Amino acid sequence: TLTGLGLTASSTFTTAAAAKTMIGTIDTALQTATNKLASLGTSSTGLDTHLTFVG
Amino acid sequence: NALKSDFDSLRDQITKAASNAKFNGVSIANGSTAKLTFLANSDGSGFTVTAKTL
Repeated sequence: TLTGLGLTASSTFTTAAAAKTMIGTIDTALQTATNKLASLGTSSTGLDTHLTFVG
Repeated sequence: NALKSDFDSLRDQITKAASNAKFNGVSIANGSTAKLTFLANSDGSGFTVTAKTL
């Protein structure tokens, strides 16, 4: 969600300086989202390996 | 007096030319700003162009 990515429902920019700051904010949001999805993918591979072992 | 009148009319045409030097509302030569900053990289670092008032 937006709060899980470090943003808010009201996040925006009203000036060129605020947009220059928002560049780094969105950079952090994309980085944390890709780290979260990477952990979910590793968890899915771990579930698949455990399913093979259980069989 | 004729030479002086021509001189003053050319002086006013300079103001017309300098005031119309705009591209979609922004100008680097009409004196309205001291510099323009264009993007240089994806982090938002700038490529400054110093204004040259005309």
